[PDB]
Amino acid sequence: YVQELGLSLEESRDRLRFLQLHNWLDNRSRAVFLELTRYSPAVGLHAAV
Amino acid sequence: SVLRELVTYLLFLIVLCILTYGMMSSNVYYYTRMMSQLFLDTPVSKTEKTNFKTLSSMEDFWKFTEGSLLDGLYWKMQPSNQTEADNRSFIFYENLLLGVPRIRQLRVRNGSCSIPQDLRDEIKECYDVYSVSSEDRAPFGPRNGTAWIYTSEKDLNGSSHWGIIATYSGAGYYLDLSRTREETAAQVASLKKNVWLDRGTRATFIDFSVYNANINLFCVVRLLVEFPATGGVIPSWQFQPLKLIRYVTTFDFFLAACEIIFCFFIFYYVVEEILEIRIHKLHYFRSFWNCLDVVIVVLSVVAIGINIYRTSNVEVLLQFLEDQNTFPNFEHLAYWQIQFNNIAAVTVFFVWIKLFKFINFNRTMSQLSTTMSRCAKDLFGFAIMFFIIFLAYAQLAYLVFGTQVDDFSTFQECIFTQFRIILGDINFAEIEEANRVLGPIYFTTFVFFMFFILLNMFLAIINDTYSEVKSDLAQQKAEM
Amino acid sequence: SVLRELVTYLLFLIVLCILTYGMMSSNVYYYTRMMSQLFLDTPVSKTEKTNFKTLSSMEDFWKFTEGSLLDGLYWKMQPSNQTEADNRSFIFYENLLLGVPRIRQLRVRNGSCSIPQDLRDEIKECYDVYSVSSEDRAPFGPRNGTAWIYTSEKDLNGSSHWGIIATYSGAGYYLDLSRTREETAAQVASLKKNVWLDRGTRATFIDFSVYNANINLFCVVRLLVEFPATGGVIPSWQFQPLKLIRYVTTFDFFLAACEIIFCFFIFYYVVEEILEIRIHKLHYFRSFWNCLDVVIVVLSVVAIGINIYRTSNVEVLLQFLEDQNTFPNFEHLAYWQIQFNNIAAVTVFFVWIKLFKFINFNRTMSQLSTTMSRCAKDLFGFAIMFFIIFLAYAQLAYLVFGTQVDDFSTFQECIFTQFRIILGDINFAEIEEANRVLGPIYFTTFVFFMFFILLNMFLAIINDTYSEVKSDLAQQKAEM
Amino acid sequence: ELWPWMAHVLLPYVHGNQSSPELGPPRLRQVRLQEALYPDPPGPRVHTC
Ligand SMILES: *[C@@H]1O[C@H](CO)[C@@H](O)[C@H](O)[C@H]1NC(C)=O
Ligand SMILES: *[C@@H]1O[C@H](CO)[C@@H](O)[C@H](O)[C@H]1NC(C)=O
Ligand SMILES: *[C@@H]1O[C@H](CO)[C@@H](O)[C@H](O)[C@H]1NC(C)=O
Ligand SMILES: *[C@@H]1O[C@H](CO)[C@@H](O)[C@H](O)[C@H]1NC(C)=O
Ligand SMILES: *[C@@H]1O[C@H](CO)[C@@H](O)[C@H](O)[C@H]1NC(C)=O
Ligand SMILES: *[C@@H]1O[C@H](CO)[C@@H](O)[C@H](O)[C@H]1NC(C)=O
Ligand SMILES: [Ca+2]
Repeated sequence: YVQELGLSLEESRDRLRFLQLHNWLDNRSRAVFLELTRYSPAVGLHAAV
Repeated sequence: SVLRELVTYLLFLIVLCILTYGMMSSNVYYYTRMMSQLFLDTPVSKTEKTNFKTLSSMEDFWKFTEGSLLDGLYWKMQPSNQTEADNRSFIFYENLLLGVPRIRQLRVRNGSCSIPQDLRDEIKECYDVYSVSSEDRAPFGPRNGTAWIYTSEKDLNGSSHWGIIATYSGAGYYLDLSRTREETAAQVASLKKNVWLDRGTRATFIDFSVYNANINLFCVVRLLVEFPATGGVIPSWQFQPLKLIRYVTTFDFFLAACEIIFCFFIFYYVVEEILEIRIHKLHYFRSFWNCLDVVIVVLSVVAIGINIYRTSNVEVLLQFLEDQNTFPNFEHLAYWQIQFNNIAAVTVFFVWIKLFKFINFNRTMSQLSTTMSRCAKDLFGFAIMFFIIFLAYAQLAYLVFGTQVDDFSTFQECIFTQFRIILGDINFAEIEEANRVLGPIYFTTFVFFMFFILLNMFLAIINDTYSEVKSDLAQQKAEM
Repeated sequence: SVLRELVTYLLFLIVLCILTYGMMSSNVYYYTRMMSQLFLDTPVSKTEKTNFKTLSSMEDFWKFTEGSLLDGLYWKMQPSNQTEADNRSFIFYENLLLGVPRIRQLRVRNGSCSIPQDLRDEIKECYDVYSVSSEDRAPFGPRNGTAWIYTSEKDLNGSSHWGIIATYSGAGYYLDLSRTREETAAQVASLKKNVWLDRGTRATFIDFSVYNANINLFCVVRLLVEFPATGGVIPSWQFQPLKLIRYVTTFDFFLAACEIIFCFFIFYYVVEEILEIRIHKLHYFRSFWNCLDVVIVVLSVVAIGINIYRTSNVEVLLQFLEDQNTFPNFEHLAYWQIQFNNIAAVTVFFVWIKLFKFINFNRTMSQLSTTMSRCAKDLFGFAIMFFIIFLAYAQLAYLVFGTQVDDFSTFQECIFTQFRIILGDINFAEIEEANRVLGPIYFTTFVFFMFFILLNMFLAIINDTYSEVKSDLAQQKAEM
Repeated sequence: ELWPWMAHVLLPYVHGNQSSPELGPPRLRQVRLQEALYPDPPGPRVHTC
């Protein structure tokens, strides 16, 4: 079950407040799997986090 | 004639031991220890728990600068006199602060790298890694004084540093602080208000020095903070206790006389070596006791040359003593002192190895030397293979675990780690949490192969030749 | 036959072992540990976490005198906590004081060192490191009593101490404290007001003693704080328990009989040695057991002489137990107790080693002893070379890492650090950062050469000797 | 405790102010397993799953 963290730091806070407002992480889940990517142009390297 | 050379070698040993006795003075480790504890261990703030050794962000650097740094630099004025104007600071009521500390930075240029055209919309700014060809040489921000204007290396009288990530030049954007805390703090606050450390800064240096008139021994302190292109902060430091006013006491005159005697000894040794080589034994190199002689002579000549070079070039102290409200540039002296210390250390190490030529007096000591000389060739032959396998393991570890373990981040670090594994000085943790497969396999195979096979092979090689030599000598003695 | 000498040696060993077990006693370690926890671990004040072990400034030392010292010296047995109807395990240190503690300081004089004339316009005071020739012997401050007037060593009954940095004499400016807390605190506050620890002070001693009133053993406490000429504070401590009350029950009267038996045994051994040295093989020192009984005899004579001296000086302690108006000088008793303990330990070790002479009966033990004795000249000869290389490496390490590691601060420290490196107890985190080059080279070359070559050679010598001895002993049998 | 961490250090990191080239917004995909997890009964603190 995927959930996007908005686009800017104005709606992401509301998205969170929704996520812990309607018990998205109830006592049934197993993992949260927070994942994102990063880019460094100075060395030209990507990084999967 | 096994006696003319023995006596003049014991005299050389005595002179060398006297030379290093005064070179490595006592109550000097405590001085550097106190300075290091004062500067690298005091927390940046009362409510903070980080110090200079564990800086983690550019915001922590600003907390350290206007903070634990000014506390250790500008100590109290111990008010018991008139205190006419801006009294000087004694760091431990004994350590005088010479001149005034200097801060400087090295940064790069905005148009340095070349981001790809595919995503040239969401990426607007980029700064390449530090290099001379990619350095900023233009005024930035409030182009008012010397902290916002580039000033070439020749104008700072500086030189390279060879830090951790790269080799930084001697130029950059610098600023000389004030002699009192209430003004240095104001200058640092003014620097911080309008941003001085942007995202394009690559390095920052802070330099000063102290005297400690009790025991005549200067001390130069340098602190470097490196900002890599990938983010983060890397701190480094050095505290060099150098001496510049040698001839004050009789013991220094004794040391000078000993140095003169050492120079005469080196001259005699080189003259006798060249006299031997000029007419006798034009090949001369198949003994292993003549390469050592030329190595010792070359190292001693280099040490004497370095000492003369760094003793004649002490005009910086004379310049500083004229105007004492200026930054004293004492970095070249510390660098040359370090080089001279290294050369002296290796020379002293090699002389004691040369000592081996004379311990052959009794029969029970002849067989050991004979065994060593007979087994050296085979030991080298097997050491070639040992080193080849060791380097293969090191390169495999570097390529596999070299990006996550922090113990294999460099080929040299891999070599040191593999030597430490033999000591049983390994934790077995970061290897296995780095990779559950090929992690323990590498460790197990390395330990098994290396220890068992190669250590036992070395033992067999030495034991067989020792037994052979002993049996040969016993048979020869019993048959004669 | 040798059976009679075997019986005599076993009787002597039994007497020595029972005497040592009797004098070792018990729960002395717990008393010493409680003393250390009480006087060293408690913070100087509730608002600070700096205990006596971590002193770092003169003001901290001043805070300790009114803080942890007094709060723990005057009836700190307060059972205000949750004691179970009696004093708990921790609280057993009622510790009645034996009179008054004494404080003393050693300082130098202004002008002990000559500052260079170039800096002479900037610096006025020069205090040298501590030395007997540079000590100050003049009154200072409110010159009214004994705290501001120099007193010679003879008038104070002092002695050298051999501190961490230097060896301090027995003179100095001293003050005898009082019995009650509220007046000792006032005296110390008066000392602090009129500054007593100036820039010229180099050492401070605090001395006292206790009895504990319930386990029957005195305790002598000495605390040293020494300020190096480079600024800072170095603390050290010495707790010595004593038990000179040796006649209470029937148990300790048996030790008198044991001492008499030991004296008779020593006299018998002395007379046997002096009779056998003369008539039979004058200068018989060729063998090992012949040169081992002399050492035992000499050490036992020294031990019994020291014990007699202690017994004679016991009477100097008892005459003032109800008198608490004079400082009890118990330093000599503690020093001689330590000397006696060391001598007893060494002589017990040598007596235990002497047993090897008797277990040579059967073929296995005799063969092992013959093998051990045959590989003695070779092992010594190779140990000479091993230690030559060891000292060369140690000197190189001392020259390179002598100022910024603290494991190679002194030559003996370098030797012990190398010995621990052989055990794989190295840090290597500070070695690499102290010198990025010539640092790792030391470690790698030392580990490789040392382990491989030298350990293999040590093993090979013993292996060859054992093989030769077994072959010889097999050939000498079944051939006659 | 995940939510305070995400609100304090994650969201200012992903958005920032002229920092942290992201190259794709983050995601929070999670697995459900649609069963109520039984709390661990007290005991020797077993290290199983
Ligand atoms: C850096 O250069 C880029 C284009 O190369 C430009 O968009 C950006 O505004 C520049 N930044 C500064 C601080 O000059
Ligand atoms: C810039 O220089 C002017 C010179 O008149 C000075 O008044 C001002 O304080 C300076 N501003 C700084 C250093 O921020
Ligand atoms: C650099 O050397 C010159 C030449 O003597 C000197 O005048 C100057 O003060 C030194 N320092 C700087 C920062 O220019
Ligand atoms: C120390 O002695 C020098 C020698 O002349 C003198 O100038 C100085 O005032 C003295 N300082 C003190 C504190 O006595
Ligand atoms: C000095 O004199 C006596 C000690 O002999 C003492 O009672 C007195 O208070 C002292 N005077 C001052 C000013 O400390
Ligand atoms: C030193 O010993 C003598 C011996 O009679 C004694 O009178 C004197 O008081 C002692 N010194 C001190 C400071 O107690
Ligand atoms: Ca005997």
